Amino acid sequence: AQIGPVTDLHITNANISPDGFSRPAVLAGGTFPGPTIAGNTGDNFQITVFNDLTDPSMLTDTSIHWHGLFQKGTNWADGPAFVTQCPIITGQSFDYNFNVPGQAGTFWYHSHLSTQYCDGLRGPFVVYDPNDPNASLYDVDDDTTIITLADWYHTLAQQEPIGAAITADATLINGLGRSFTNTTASPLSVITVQSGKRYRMRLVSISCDPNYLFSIDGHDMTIIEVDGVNSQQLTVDQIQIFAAQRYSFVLNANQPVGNYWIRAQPNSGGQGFDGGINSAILRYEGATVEDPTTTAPTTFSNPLVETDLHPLADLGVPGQPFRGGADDPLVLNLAFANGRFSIDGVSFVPPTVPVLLQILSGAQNAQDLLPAGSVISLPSNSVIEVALPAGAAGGPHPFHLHGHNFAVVQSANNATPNYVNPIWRDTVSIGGTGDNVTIRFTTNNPGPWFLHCHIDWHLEAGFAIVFAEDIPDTASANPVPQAWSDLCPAYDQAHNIST
Ligand SMILES: *[C@@H]1O[C@H](CO)[C@@H](O[C@@H]2O[C@H](CO)[C@@H](O)[C@H](O)[C@H]2NC(C)=O)[C@H](O)[C@H]1NC(C)=O
Ligand SMILES: *[C@@H]1O[C@H](CO)[C@@H](O[C@@H]2O[C@H](CO)[C@@H](O)[C@H](O)[C@H]2NC(C)=O)[C@H](O)[C@H]1NC(C)=O
Ligand SMILES: [Cu+2]
Ligand SMILES: [Cu+2]
Ligand SMILES: [Cu+2]
Ligand SMILES: [Cu+2]
Ligand code: NA
Repeated sequence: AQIGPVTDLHITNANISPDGFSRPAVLAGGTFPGPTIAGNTGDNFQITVFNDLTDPSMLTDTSIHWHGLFQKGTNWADGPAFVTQCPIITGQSFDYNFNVPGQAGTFWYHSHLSTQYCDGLRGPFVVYDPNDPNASLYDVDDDTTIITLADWYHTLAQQEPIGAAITADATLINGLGRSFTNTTASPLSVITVQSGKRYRMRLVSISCDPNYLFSIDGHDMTIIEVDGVNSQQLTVDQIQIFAAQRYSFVLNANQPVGNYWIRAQPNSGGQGFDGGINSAILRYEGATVEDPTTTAPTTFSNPLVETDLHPLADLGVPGQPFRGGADDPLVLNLAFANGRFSIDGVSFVPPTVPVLLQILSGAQNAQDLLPAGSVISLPSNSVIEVALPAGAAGGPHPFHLHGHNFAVVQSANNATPNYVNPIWRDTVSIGGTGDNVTIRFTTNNPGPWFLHCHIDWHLEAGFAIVFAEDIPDTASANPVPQAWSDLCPAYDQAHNIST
């Protein structure tokens, strides 16, 4: 069952064995992935998060981010530790009370403390549209049509060296999959369809790092949503999905009744499908209960290319149709050396006082804010352009902006910008050497918004900056509840921190 929009959510430690290997984890709702949190567009969500964690090897504090939800007027509820709140301590709870006006689509939630979401605190978050403009394109859209793709590690996150190339031990599809080494024939996930029906498959990357080449043998996929943004229909036979991205696609159950492999090949870790790694099963009702015998093609003839995507609505692009054609045009210098990432020469290390609390306490320019050099102010009601030229080691880096979606004016592997009709999204691969992926948005959401690579190991190694959007209006726009004001005193007392 789905939970929400008003629900408790307990965060616990437990042993799990999603690939046959037992390890302890950090779980929401007792499962991996966590339960789907759902509601309708414009609903009030009140997710009261109970921190019941006791195992220090995965951290006993926590904080949860609602990925892709704008949090307008509720910056305090966004979740990134030391940007919008101090962590919740064990034995305490916290009500994330916010609204989702003007958004409908496929989202997710995850820990936003250190690399803790890798240890298991990740699940889907779906905002349905009762008047969806795509409703007539499918018959079925429910918890059974969500497909999660996850990397899974046998080593605990807090034992992963910072700045290292860290590699997973299994790909999990809907929570199940097989280990790359010492492979055992542990259970594979089954997605069941009825011959003749059309399904809205909601594909969610809950990855901490790899991108996946996702396909379904015998089937093609008609994209209708990208990171929450409705798209024109685009039919493909393969989707390369980067960490934290989401797609909805229509699956037409139009092939013979039978069993078909679902494939998710990561860019690192185990390559191929030997022993049923990187796999799940699409089963038609009435098929024999047995593994598929289907083949992938040698090459995919209609892969997703990001410039082929276009919004369903006439979203356009803000600003003027040339590089630098914005009120505030920025170019970030994105680098890596010696185990640490940097943006504009500064490696991100979380501050002691969350950025939002520094601003509410009266710090009002970005040079007054900590960490020094890690906060860039944005002016209000302005067109922002951010160029993100690639080249830093460990790519391709999927960059994500909190509080906003953005027009993808230039995509990976294509030097031509699009000032007319590019897709809007919230997490974008910045590509490869020489690329110049560029995003645009308008500043209508006061508060401090994190910008970072969504490979969680990279964020931990410093690949982040904070956009302090409309500092002067942050306090009036974002009134804070007493429980939020209580978080830093409680956290600092528990950890013997003076501030
Ligand atoms: C990416 O595009 C940005 C513009 O969006 C380029 O920025 C210019 O950089 C040159 C020096 O490299 C400066 O003289 C200009 O002031 C910048 N802004 C402009 C022209 O509008 C950046 O060079 C591009 N990077 C790559 C690798 O192609
Ligand atoms: C590279 O990106 C550009 C810009 O998004 C793509 O160019 C568009 O191509 C479409 C489809 O043919 C045309 O309708 C548009 O007029 C083009 N726009 C511009 C500004 O040129 C281009 O197709 C992409 N390249 C590849 C190989 O997909
Ligand atoms: Cu996220
Ligand atoms: Cu986010
Ligand atoms: Cu990265
Ligand atoms: Cu984030
Ligand atoms: Na425009």
